[PDB]
Amino acid sequence: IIRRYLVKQVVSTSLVVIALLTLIMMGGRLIKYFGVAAQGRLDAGVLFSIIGYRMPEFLTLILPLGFFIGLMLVFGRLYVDHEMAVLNGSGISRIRLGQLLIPLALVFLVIQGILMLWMTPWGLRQFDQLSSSQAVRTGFDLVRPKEFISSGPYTIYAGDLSEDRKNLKDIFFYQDVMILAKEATRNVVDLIQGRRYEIYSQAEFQRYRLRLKVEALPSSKLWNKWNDPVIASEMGWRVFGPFTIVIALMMAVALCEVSPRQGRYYRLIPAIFIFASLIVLLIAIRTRISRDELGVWAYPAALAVYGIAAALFSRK
Amino acid sequence: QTLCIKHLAKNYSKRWVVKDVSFEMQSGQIVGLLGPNGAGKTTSFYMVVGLVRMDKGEIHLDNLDLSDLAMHERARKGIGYLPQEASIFRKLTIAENIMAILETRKDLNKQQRQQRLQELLNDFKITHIKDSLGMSVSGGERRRAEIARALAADPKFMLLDEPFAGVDPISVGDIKDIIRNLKDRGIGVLITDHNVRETLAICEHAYIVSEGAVIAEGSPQDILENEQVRKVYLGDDFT
Amino acid sequence: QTLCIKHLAKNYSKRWVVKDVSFEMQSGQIVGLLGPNGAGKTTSFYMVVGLVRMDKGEIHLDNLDLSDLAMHERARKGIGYLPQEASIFRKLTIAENIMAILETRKDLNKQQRQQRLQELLNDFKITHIKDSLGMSVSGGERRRAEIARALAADPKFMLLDEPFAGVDPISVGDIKDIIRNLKDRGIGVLITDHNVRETLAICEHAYIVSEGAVIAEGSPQDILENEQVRKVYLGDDF
Amino acid sequence: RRIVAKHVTKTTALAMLGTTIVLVILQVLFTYLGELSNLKADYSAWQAFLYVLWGAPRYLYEILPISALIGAILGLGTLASNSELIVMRSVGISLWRIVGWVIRSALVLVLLSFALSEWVVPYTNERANSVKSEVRGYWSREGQRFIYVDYANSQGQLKRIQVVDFDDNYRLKSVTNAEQGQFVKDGQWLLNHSQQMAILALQPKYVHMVTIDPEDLSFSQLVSFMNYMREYSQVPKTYQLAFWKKVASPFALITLVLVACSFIFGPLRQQSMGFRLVIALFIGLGFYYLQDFLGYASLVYNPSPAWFVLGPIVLMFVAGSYLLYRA
Ligand SMILES: CCCCCCCCCCCC(=O)O[C@@H](CCCCCCCCC)CC(=O)O[C@@H]1[C@@H](NC(=O)C[C@H](CCCCCCC)OC(=O)C[C@H](O)CCCCCCC)[C@H](OC[C@H]2O[C@H](OP(=O)(O)O)[C@H](NC(=O)C[C@@H](CCCCCCCC)OC(=O)CCCCCC)[C@@H](OC(=O)C[C@H](O)CCCCC)[C@@H]2O)O[C@H](CO[C@]2(C(=O)O)C[C@@H](O[C@]3(C(=O)O)C[C@@H](O)[C@@H](O)[C@@H]([C@H](O)CO)O3)[C@@H](O[C@]3(C(=O)O)C[C@@H](O[C@@H]4O[C@H](C(=O)O)[C@@H](O)[C@H](O)[C@H]4NC(C)=O)[C@@H](O)[C@@H]([C@H](O)CO)O3)[C@@H]([C@H](O)CO)O2)[C@H]1OP(=O)(O)O
Ligand SMILES: CCCCCCCCCCCCO[C@@H]1O[C@H](CO)[C@@H](O[C@H]2O[C@H](CO)[C@@H](O)[C@H](O)[C@H]2O)[C@H](O)[C@H]1O
Repeated sequence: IIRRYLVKQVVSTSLVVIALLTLIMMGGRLIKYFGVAAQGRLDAGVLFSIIGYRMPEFLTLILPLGFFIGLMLVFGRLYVDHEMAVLNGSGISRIRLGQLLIPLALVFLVIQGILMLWMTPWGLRQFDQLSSSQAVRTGFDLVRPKEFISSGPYTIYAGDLSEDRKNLKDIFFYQDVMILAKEATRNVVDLIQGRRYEIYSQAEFQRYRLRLKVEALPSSKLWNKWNDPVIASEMGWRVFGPFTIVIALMMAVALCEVSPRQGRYYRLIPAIFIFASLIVLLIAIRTRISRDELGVWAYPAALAVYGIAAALFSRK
Repeated sequence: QTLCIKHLAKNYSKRWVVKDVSFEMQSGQIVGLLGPNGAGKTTSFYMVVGLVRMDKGEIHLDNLDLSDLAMHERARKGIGYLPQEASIFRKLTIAENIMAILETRKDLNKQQRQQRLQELLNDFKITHIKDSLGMSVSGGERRRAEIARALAADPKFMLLDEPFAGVDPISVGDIKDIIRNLKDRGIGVLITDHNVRETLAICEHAYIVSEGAVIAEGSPQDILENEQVRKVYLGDDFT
Repeated sequence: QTLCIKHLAKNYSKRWVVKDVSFEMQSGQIVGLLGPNGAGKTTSFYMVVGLVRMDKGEIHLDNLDLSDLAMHERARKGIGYLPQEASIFRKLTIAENIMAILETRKDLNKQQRQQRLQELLNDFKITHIKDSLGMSVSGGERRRAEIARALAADPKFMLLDEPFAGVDPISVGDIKDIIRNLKDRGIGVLITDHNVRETLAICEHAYIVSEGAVIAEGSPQDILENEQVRKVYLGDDF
Repeated sequence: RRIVAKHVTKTTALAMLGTTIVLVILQVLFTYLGELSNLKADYSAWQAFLYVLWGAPRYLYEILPISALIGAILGLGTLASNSELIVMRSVGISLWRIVGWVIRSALVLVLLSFALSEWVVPYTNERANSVKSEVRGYWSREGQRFIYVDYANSQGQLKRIQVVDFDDNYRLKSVTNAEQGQFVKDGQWLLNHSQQMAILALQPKYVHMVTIDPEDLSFSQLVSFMNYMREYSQVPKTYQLAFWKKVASPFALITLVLVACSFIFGPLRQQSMGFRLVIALFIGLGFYYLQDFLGYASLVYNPSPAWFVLGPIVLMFVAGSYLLYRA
């Protein structure tokens, strides 16, 4: 009963924390994407596709962090509500609770293994294809109102622009061919009430038509080729990455002893910093192996150092 | 069985809150760890429970040392703890509250675990709320459920923290009746409380801790006729 | 001067914790607002203080309505509050603690503010700790400093929250002597406390609130001989 | 009242300054960690550290609203958990008076923000850019004239000028070109090889601001540069957004401090210090995200950026005032 009670609490609070962290981080990135779109360097109608495709990559970090924060919240609530005093007072240690939640740790490890091995590379490759499709936009796609946009041999000025990047007003186009149009709608662009000049030729018109990665590779294609440092780094990251769930379990068991007065959220920030330090160390090791300087052996070493530290802290 | 504690000591920022607290309690005894507020009775009780690690001290339970043991190991050795605050599991029902601790008993199987849970519910008259959550019960019912859950662990020494805290005088009698049951089942009961006058009414052997040291020992009558307890703790007049 | 409270009411998640609590207190009286724990005595006391706003109620202070006023406005009208917790300013000395509230007085100039601070320090025997920070004083000294600080505002009704909480039986006499000097200064004192037995020893007029309603009224002798009070609150033997 | 006011102001100011120092240290460390993956032959670890340190004043300027929010939360939580605000109310000090004391404390951070924006950030940003590493191909319009220069300097010289004139009918009038140019007075520039076809208001003080993004521009530089456009051209919406974001920064800080005070007196009353800090971090992230998103939306939507910038501030001030009214 105690095991299912703890599993229910941790699953509920970890789902809440994962949803909250997804909202926070993924919306913070979506706001940067929206700013890029407002600057004309990205389509406003495809940013949601980027959100969908980068969901596995963000969840790859949110799931261990969310599980760690949820474990901290549950254990801090147990300590604050004096439910840990009666659990300890009944012979049930905190390490006993950590061992009881081992099956949930394995479930989350399987989920994050699914994310890292399959879902994250698929999302990354879809997002890379989308970015390559969105890195070729040029011309009137990048225009901004009351500004001059230079893209290759084209200099473009627009006096006004709608909410969407269509229906331009006060258009000045430069090549040498000069085209000045009162209106223009979008590269295929239909200009309205414009004048064409060549530098000397002049042509007036009422209307005119103008016509100016290893992180994403499949795990099946990277299971072999351990000799390549980049492939070795990526596969070690995809294989030893999911064990951060288990590290988070034994770390949130270690760093959750809080008094009722301090509160449930008192020890979150230092422990979140410790977990983020572990993840930053993992990223640095990934880069180092990609540079052929550290080797795959550093991933289990990095996980084991933090695991041993957490075990020693929990058994002091 | 006896719980022998001797030479307790603890400092807070190089300030010795507890200095040489020694007291003995046996199974089937209601021993009161009393004293002036902040004089070390609470800290001594907490180190006895295991919530505050001792700086200098020796705790024994029938020639079995518990000084190095953690709180859960001491509990496995036969020591129970009842927190003053609401220690009931909020999202578990009262029957589930008792059964969660009952399922940890290695000498009880499910067939007799159910019988133990039923008789624990019937003993404390909490059967009518066996299907109700721990947050949706009254203070007295919640405390009875907590005590039943603590008894489900089968402790040899139940350490009560402020049992008469925030309780009406009408229910002080009910708490006294409960804590006299805990001594009818053999469970030695160690009580620390600010409400000393009603604590001394059930204690068989009282200890007064002043400025970190034990200054009295004996029956409540001996405490009430002491010339130092009434000089530092109980005052000149005390009914 | 009287503090009239009538028909207090308050609910928590559609659960009426307080239902028609009415009691009157005069300047110079030590009135006890007692009752079983969680029965509405604490909520009624807080509504009188102004910490929790009343859903339905009427509070008067010498034919002056205080129902719509906030906590600070009621305090300016002449109501004092002594929190049960350690409410002293941690980083301000005891003399600074009293002077901080003395400076808020509009009828006192600095020349006589200094004299008032000196006589308040001398009154409560806290002159020896006038230069010591509020976080580095004993419990009794801190409580005396808090009471002096509250008196520095010159209240007409001092509302004490659990004055006999976490106090030794020897030190209960000191608290009783203090609460009797707040009444010997003309400061009506309203006391809510779980420790009813030492509360009834000083109160001139006690009120018992059970299940959100007042069930008793009169002197502590009248309270101790009330069938309902000892049937729901005090018990058969007390 | 002075001792209560001094105590509250000092405690809150110490909280804001400590939070400011902690957040600046954390954002310097995090920025250095993020930059450590961008090292090359000419950009070593020391170069990255120098770039991060030179960008520290800009990070501080960005933190000061959130720093003030968290500092107000922490200071008023220290007072409230010690029941100092309860007795402050119980002696006759209103909630709005305590809020005014906290606002007085945050005025120091407002002045620090002004100083950083005017005199520190514009120079340290240039230093950071120099450590990591005056406009070429400058295209400008002056009324009905389009001016293109391939190279301009702050000293007042032009290379490869190309000015095209027009009328209300958008008809070619004169397309003059040049190879070199010089600046002598406003509204006239001496130049050689004046090849004028038959069928200038550029200023060298504002040349160096063309490459600088509108957000990075100081308030003095931004105001002067927008005035230069409004006198000679049409100001872009991004410059208006930057101006409205800079003029509403102290107001945003004050409103966020007021929101922190209202939360302490309201929803965050009787809560843990850790919970108060977590809620303060959440409010800071929400405010930063909301202001960034509305600044971006002001550049894509018809209404002026003033609405999108002063919307969150006014609404947060109203919410804080209402929470203070609820006591
Ligand atoms: C094992 C199990 C687990 C595994 C887990 C593994 C990991 C999982 C992974 C999952 C997936 C993932 O990753 O998910 C996240 C990551 C999650 C976090 C990490 C987790 C790790 C694990 C441990 C936990 C997404 C990500 O990673 O996104 C980065 C993005 N990063 C950030 O945004 C950082 C912070 C994350 C903070 C983490 C630390 C704190 C939490 C622990 O936010 C977020 O993540 C979003 C969200 O809110 C987070 C919420 C967290 C909540 C946590 C709650 C618990 C990045 O942003 C760029 C910069 O943005 C801001 O600064 P400014 O910009 O305004 O100056 C950022 N500051 C701010 O906002 C200020 C904000 C911070 C943010 C908001 C608050 C957060 C608070 C959190 C608590 O604080 C404040 O207000 C004060 C505080 C307020 C809050 C208080 C509570 C900068 O942050 C900082 O400094 C650090 C922060 O302060 C720390 C916070 C400290 C708080 C105390 C940022 O570095 O932009 C990147 C792309 O960017 C590019 C691109 O590549 O496409 C490149 C850009 O160029 C630069 C660069 O500028 O970086 C310069 C280049 O020279 C070069 O070096 C180049 C490159 O080096 C490559 O070389 O980088 C830029 O490019 C352009 C431009 O024009 O501008 C053209 C450039 O020109 C061309 O460039 C080419 C090139 O090089 O490409 C060259 O080839 C060409 O020749 C060149 N041609 C010419 C002509 O020049 C150049 O002109 C350039 C220039 O800069 C000028 O603009 O500009 C950009 C473009 O803008 C479009 O975006 O594009 C994104 O990556 P992706 O998209 O790939 O995802
Ligand atoms: C053990 C080593 C020391 C550990 C120290 C303690 C660490 C505590 C948590 C540190 C978290 C900072 O997290 C760091 O955030 C930065 C924000 O600039 C992220 O950086 C992000 O923005 C930069 C800016 O260009 C991008 O280039 C990068 O691709 C992106 O990830 C880093 O990827 C991440 O490592």
